[PDB]
This record gives sequence, C-alpha cells and structure tokens, in this order.
Amino acid sequence: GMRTIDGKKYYFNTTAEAATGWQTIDGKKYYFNTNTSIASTGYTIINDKHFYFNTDGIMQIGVFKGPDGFEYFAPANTDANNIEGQAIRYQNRFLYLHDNIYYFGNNSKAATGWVTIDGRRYYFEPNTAIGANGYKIIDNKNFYFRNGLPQIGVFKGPNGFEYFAPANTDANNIDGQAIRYQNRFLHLLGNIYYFGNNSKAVTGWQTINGNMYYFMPDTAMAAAGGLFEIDGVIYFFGVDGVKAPGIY
Amino acid sequence: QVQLVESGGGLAQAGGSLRLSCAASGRTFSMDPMAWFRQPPGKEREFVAAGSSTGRTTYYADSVKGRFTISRDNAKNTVYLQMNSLKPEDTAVYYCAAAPYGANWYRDEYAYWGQGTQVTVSS
Amino acid sequence: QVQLVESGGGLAQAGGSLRLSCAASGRTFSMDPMAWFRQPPGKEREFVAAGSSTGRTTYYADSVKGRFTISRDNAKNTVYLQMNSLKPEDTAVYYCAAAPYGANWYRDEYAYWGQGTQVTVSS
Repeated sequence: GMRTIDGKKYYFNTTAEAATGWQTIDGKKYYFNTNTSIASTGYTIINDKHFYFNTDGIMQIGVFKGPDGFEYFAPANTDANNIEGQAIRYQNRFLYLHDNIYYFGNNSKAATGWVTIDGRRYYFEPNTAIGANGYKIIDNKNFYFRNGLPQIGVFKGPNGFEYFAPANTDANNIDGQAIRYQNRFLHLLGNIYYFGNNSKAVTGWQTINGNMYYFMPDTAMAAAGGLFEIDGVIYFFGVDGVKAPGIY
Repeated sequence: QVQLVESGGGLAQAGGSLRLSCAASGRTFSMDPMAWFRQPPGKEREFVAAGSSTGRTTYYADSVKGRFTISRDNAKNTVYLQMNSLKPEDTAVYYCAAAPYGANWYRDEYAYWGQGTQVTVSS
Repeated sequence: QVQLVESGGGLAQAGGSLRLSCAASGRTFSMDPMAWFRQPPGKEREFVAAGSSTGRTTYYADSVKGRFTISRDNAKNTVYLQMNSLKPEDTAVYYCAAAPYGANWYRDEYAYWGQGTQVTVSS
C-alpha cells in the first residue's frame, strides 16, 4: 500500500490507518512519522537517535551529511550496541567503506576539504566526504588525486598532461600543484617529457630541434632506449628518446 | 557479541595449497575491508593480505605475493585466504581482521580480530 | 629559496682523492637528475658527470670516466662526486646542478645551479 500522496510516502496495510513507526517493506527500512505517518526523508531524529533516509524514505547506511556535518550511520552493533542505521561515535581515525576512504575527527564527523593527518595532506570531497580521486581544481589550483592524496608527476587533465610538481618548483607551488613549465624537456624518474608553450606535455610524433620523438599518448613519456612498435611499425629510439632514421 | 572465527587451517605439505575461511558474526561486514595477518614461530605478527568489500582494492605482503589470494563472500559475511605453493616458511598462526582504521591496511590497526588458527607446512 | 650548496673542496695532490657533496634545500630533488660541471682556470664551464635519481643511469666526461663516481642520497637530498686518482688537470671550480630541461643531461641547461667550490690538485 505504498502511495505517494502530495509528494509524501504512506503505507496502508489493508486499514483506515496509514502505518506509523519502523516498517520493513520489501527488504528496505522506512520510518513513518508517528504524528503525520509520513515516511522520513533526509537527516531524521528518532527517539533521540540520529538516522538518514534517502528521498524515497529508504534508510541509508554510510556517511551522510546532517546539520553538524558528515556522520557515520552504521550497521547495527558497530559501537555501543547501535541499532541499524544509527549515527555512531567514531573518533580520530580512518573509515573505509567499499572502495571509499573517510577520515573522522574528534567530533565523530568526517573531514571535508584539505586536512593533514600524520603529516600527510589529504583532500576529501566537500559534497560526499569521500577521498578525492583524479583531476581536481581547488581554489584555482590543479591537482591529481589518488586515495585523497595529491600525486606528483605528469598526469592527464581535461586540457592535456600537466606537471603536478613537488612544492616550490615554480611560483611557490604547493606539493602536487600543477605548474607553469613552458617550451622545455622534463626529465622525471627515468622518463622524458616535452612541454609546449601552454605548459602541457605533448603526445604522439614530434620534431624537436630537428630530432624526432614519439611521446606515448597514455603517459606523455617519450619512447626511449629500444625498439618500439607504434602503429604496426617497429622503430628504434635512443636513450634520450631521439628516433633513429629507418624501419626495423 | 561480534566475533571473527577462522577455520580450514591445519596441516599441508610444501607445494600444496590450503584455503582459510573467516566467518564474521554479530554485525554485517559487507562494507568493511577484511584482512589476514600471521604470527610465525618465535616471530611478531605480520601482515599477509587485505582487500576491500568489492575486491577492487587488494594488498599482499612481499612474502605471499603471487602465491596467496584474498577473496570474500559478502552474503556469508566471510573472507578467504587461498594459499597456493605452500612453503615451510608459511607455518604460522593465521588471524583474520576487519574494519581497518589506520592510514593503510598493512598497519595492525583493525577494529575486529579473529581467534587465530594454526597452519603447519611440512617438508 | 631553493639552494644547492657544494662542499668537500680543498687542496689535494696527484694520485689522491676528494669527495664533493651537494646538499639541496628548499625543494625535493628525489625525482630529478643531478649533475656536476667544472670550470678549469681560463676555460669555460664543462660537463663532468650526471645521473638519475635512482643512480641506475650515469654519464661521465671522457676525461674523468673510471676515476670519478657520481652518487646520491635521496633521503638527504644530496648528490656526491667521488674523485679518485686526481690529476693536476682536475683543478677547477666544481658546480652541482639539478633538473635538466634540455634534450639530454650533457647540455648545460639545468633549472638549478650551485655557487661552486674550488678543487686544486698539486703536482
């Protein structure tokens, strides 16, 4: 008897009375307000304990925002014999759910934005509290994240490959911040890159100083130090990435 | 109330294989990473393997890398350690653990620990 | 703010040795090739040695090959030049350099340079 009357969910048991209280309907938990019989949605207080329901009234388990920030709405019996879905004390530690990472502070709220934990700087997405992954622009600075940690190196963004550099490489950049790096080679950890006028690493076939190079489309690293098959054709590249004339 | 119970341990011979199970009860672990540690004779407990609930993130200690694989059955609240190419040096008390709270899963910072089970690899 | 500071210079004699160090501060050079150049009296600066951050790839000027060894300690953010079997022709100001931006490590195109230290080898 689930019907959406005026944008509000009620459940009639087949009774002039719409159900109230905790209801499990088709393996999903709902709470119908005892005054109005409406299915709770969003952050909800029930008997002085805190729960979270999605817009359909389905009780959620995980990390969701209430008026005091992101709380861990935990499986039953995670802390202090909590009932299923109830927000719990969870202090000064990481939380791992599925493939997501959170960090919880002294207030049992998940960190959002930039935070330092054991001398490492992390970024957790303000919208979800989930560890940042992939390319990100924050306060006009470009970063490339993995598991909440800014990565250092050359990675593909929406405008091509950027140099996400160690701190203080250019214009007092922050660790992992993309930097201006124009019309120059970058030699980084046994790999070679060439950066054009827009500070992006070039890819594919290039002629630089009269020498030919091929920069791998997936990494922007020069083919170097051996024979490489490119588009069904074997070429030979010097240790410096310079292509030797001929086919092999 | 919460308990992790290892089973499937005991004797095996070098080059052979064994699968350990760890069944969790008292709460659902279907979102939590689960892991294995081992305490070799006369040595400190050490990390073996850990993995997320989806299996998409897994780590292995250098000593078991390419011989042991971790897997789960979430409906059964259970984690497995498939041990292949067993060596005498794999002899140890094997512990499962769940819901790590440290900066990485190699660190022995886990909300829940099993009872440990003996694995003895001979010859 | 970023500085490369050479040390280990002095007066030594033919057949002897010196060991130069170059301590970097202000940024980490642990991914960058680092190199040594020298300026002999009345002559231009010339390449001496270069190497990768892992030390797996090193290059030497013909004149010093076999006698000089470049090495690094990434944890200390420092590069070294072990100078054995010294010759009078090794007399020069020695400069450390870091983060080459030219096509190869031989070209004197490096993002950072030290201020140099005197090495003198008497007959």
